[PDB]
Amino acid sequence: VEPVVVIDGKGHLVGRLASVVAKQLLNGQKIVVVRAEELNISGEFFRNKLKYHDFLRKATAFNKTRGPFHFRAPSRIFYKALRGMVSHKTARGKAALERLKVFEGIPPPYDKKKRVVVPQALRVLRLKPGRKYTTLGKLSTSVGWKYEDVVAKLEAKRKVSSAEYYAKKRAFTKKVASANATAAESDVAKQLAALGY
Amino acid sequence: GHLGFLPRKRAASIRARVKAFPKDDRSKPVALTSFLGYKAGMTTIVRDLDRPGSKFHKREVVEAVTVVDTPPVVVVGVVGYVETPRGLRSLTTVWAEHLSDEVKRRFYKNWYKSKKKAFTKYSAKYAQDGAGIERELARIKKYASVVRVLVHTQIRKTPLAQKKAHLAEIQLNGGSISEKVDWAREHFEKTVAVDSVFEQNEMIDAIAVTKGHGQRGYHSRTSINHKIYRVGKGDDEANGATSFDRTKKTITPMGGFVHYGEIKNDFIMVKGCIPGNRKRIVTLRKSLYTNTSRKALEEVSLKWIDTASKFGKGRFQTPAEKHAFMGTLKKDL
RNA sequence: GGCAGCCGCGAAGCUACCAUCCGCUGGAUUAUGGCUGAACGCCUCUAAGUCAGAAUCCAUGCUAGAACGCGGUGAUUUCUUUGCUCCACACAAUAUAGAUGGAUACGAAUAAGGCGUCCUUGUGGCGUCGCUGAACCAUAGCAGGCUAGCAACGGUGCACUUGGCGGAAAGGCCUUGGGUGCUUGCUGGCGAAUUGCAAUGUCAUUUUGCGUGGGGAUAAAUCAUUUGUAUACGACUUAGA
RNA sequence: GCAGUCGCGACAUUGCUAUACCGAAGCAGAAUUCGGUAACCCUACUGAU
RNA sequence: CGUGGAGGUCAGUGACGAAGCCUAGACCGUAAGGUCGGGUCGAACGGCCUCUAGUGCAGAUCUUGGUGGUAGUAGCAGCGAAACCACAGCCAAGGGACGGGCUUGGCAGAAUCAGCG
RNA sequence: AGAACUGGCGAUGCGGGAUGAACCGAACGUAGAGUUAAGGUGCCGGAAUACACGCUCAUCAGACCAAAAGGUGUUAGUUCAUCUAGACAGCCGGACGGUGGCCAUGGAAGUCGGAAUCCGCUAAGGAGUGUGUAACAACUCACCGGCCGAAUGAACUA
RNA sequence: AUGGUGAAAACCAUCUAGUACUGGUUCCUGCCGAAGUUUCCCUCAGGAUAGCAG
RNA sequence: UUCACUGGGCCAGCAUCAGUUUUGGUGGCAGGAUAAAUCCAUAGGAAUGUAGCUUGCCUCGGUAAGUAUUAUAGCCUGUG
Repeated sequence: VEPVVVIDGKGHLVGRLASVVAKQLLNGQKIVVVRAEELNISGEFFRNKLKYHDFLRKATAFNKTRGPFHFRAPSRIFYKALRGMVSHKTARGKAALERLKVFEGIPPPYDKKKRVVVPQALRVLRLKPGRKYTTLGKLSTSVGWKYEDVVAKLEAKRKVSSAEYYAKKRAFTKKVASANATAAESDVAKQLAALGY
Repeated sequence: GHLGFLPRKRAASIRARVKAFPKDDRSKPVALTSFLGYKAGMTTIVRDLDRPGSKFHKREVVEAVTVVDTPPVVVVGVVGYVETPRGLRSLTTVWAEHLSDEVKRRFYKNWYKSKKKAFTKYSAKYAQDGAGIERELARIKKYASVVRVLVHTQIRKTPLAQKKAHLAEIQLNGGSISEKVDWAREHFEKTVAVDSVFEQNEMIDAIAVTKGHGQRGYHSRTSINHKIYRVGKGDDEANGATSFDRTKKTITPMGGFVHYGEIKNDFIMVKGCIPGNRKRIVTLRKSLYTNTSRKALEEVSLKWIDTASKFGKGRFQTPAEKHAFMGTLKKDL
């Protein structure tokens, strides 16, 4: 439906988002995930930390260096989670993995384009009210994400003048709506109303 | 050995590079974060011990110190580093345009055959009304608030056979990065002396590359908590003098340093044996953390500096001593 | 002692509890002690929140630095027979993890939110919206032709032209003034056929080379010797128009 | 272990046969104790092209 | 289905080329195999109805002969082996008994010299 | 460990079970269309992130036998009771005289102990459930009296 | 075992291709196709015998 | 011997056909307690008590508790 789909990770569920993005990749739809650091995972923060540490200590007994690498960035964590749902080591899987891009926050030029969300992967819609949840950004900064401060700083910087862009767009839309309203009641408008436009 | 110092692979380069810089405050004035020098041997020092509550309080002590030749360091450019979610990135670099034959030789591996065309067209942007440098400076002002200045040493002044200068980045601790870049503008093409930054008794750390022992050794190493004893300058008469001995002699020992030239220029004397052998380039960082220990806060009053010959076993301290003791010789008469 | 050693000293290597200098500070914490607190109309360190803190964890620092991660900068061959670099023009190859209009831009919450209006300018009053994007521009002309008028002087493509914004992967946008096509906003004058009842019936981009024209630069690296701050061969590190 | 007291009979029941940090113990101080945080070969190895 | 020889036949094929061989060429058949397209070859060979067998190979630590890595290595700038070899060298887990090529994961960076740990 | 009968293996392909000869279905010519067994319908993985009724935060749950029992975890049932003559709880008041019963005795008066657990009044008070003082003193729970409001407490099953 | 050889651990030609328990057992296609045990000779040795399959 | 037509080769479409098979639209039938519902009518019953009446009562005549089986709402049962 769209050559590239920008998915906002804020308020989403890691597992559902990874599953849907992997399915779209296998179906041939290019997807770019933004605001990864704002992603959320069900369960308590302590439980998430324990389940991260038990896997980190599981790296490899034979050779720690040759074992897995513990990527601390939330974007890399999401990428690993998605890869866990994809048939890696195959040509099709490798080709599909090239259609996915994950960046913290909203780096340009994606910041200037519309970003969609997946309703079936929202925490607000999937988690019962009052239940504890874990923040991917907090999990990453607890395990060694040393870029949390800069991410928040530049996201706030963007929202500064994003508010101004929205104000200008709102003023333009209000002017256009007023112009259309004063143009209403005409013969063409009444005829279009009969046909449903 | 300790696993922290492994693996035992050879150092990437002989010129060790500083991996961390002191924390900066947005209110203090401009000040350099580090300096560079070349280890011109070592010597022995004797000084009083005014440390209170010590077993040898008010007594005299003897120790070994390392002398590092630190000639004036000339700036050649300034670089801005932007923070991102992927680390620091060099946004812009602007040079003084007055690049010396030493830096040209450093850039050219076989200078003796190179046409020496480096930095010819770029010189046009500076040798006219320009305003491109001003635009770049305004870009830096608006953008990242962390700035580093590129400098190089006057290797020609140093008595070394290398003849090739080395580039080094030094951070500035001045707040209001607009002021930092303004200071860089006025100090472009300028040379800074040793006494500008450091002061006597200051606590610092040093980084160098250890001597190879056959692989054995030949790795970058950092020694922290070293106290500066003296900052001698070529124009300062009797750099090796003290309050007590006040002998009008230079730190250069009889016959000079072994495997090194007779230093007669700017130098620094610090506590301990900084890693690296003779003629090895080292860097000195200014105490990334402001330690308030009595060891750092205490001052030292030099009593006398050893100047006897190092090759063999020193017979006397100064040339005047040997001939005075001898009286007359067939070599003379 | 001109042949092979001893005596005493003896640098420089070899090289040391036989010596010499040095050996980090900030958070999240569990245990634990308390705060507010119903469940259980009283209590309670805990269930919602919350204070401090462990040889615990992460950070600062230190060492290496993905040769398959990245940014900026100097030089970028006047002869690799005008050679080389950037653009416009014309032909091929090269293929495409796969357009067949538009990736259409506030932020926060979801036991809440927007849009319009007003003054009391706020956690303020009034109306209304959603209940999916089944959404908004644009969608008529040979895959979009050759031409005449009407009403507006707006819309849109062209190279331009004045300025600012955007450093996170800025490499894109808004506009200020004119010219030049179309303008299906409205009404007309002609070609369409034969591909025969259809064969994606072909119009997109990634790069390269042979050629023309218009701008620009016109230098380096390795080996040899030398050198040492290195040694196990390689490597590494210096110098001589 | 056997036996007994309490249609199968659950606990009681009698006969013989390292350092560091926490709460406490009658912790005056020091010291001590108890319970918790728990201390001619593959893969090679390493230097290096 | 295929081969050596033999009995009768095709009044068989064949120096204008028969066997054998090669043939990243085309056919026939489920198959042993048969046929044809193209290159060397040079004097013999096939179908049909029957008899006969020293009649069909993938191994037997098989026999005869030859050729590979080891190896341009040990060894005595040059000459120059032998032993060995179903096939190669990253690991965790389960296989309810054996995991080295089974399964699920992490990952693997060409090639290449040295000190033995 | 021993008698004995039936089904797989043996001599056995195929679907699912991460994988396992003994687990469930199914037993076999070369092909096309359609419908299924067992097992599945979030991705690897072909199929609903189907609908409906409830339970669980597990601090390595759950997708796989020693443990009877405990948890001021949670959520439903059975038996007793008290209830607008006042359900539990909350706040205030009485909570007695004989008596300081007898004894071990410098003191055990209700609380270091033994035998008893005596009688009178009531609305109810144990020779006292504890705190505590050298004993007395003072508070007191359980028993009752005044304000608030209605279902509550106990014993079991699951 | 027979016949010869040399000598300070034997060898040479025949019976001898001499006495079981390892190893090996070669082209294709179609149909049928089990068994792993009953019986006493008791069995330890070995066949006989019965069933299945023609 | 000039070219054309036809049979002959590689891939499909159109219309209707025979076999297997998947998924929609619509009509007519017999059975239920001759479906039960729903609806219409009649006599009663009740409150989670509608109209109206009474006693406190703040918000001007405003609300709680009584009464009141249908009045300025409706519900249930039995019956046709």
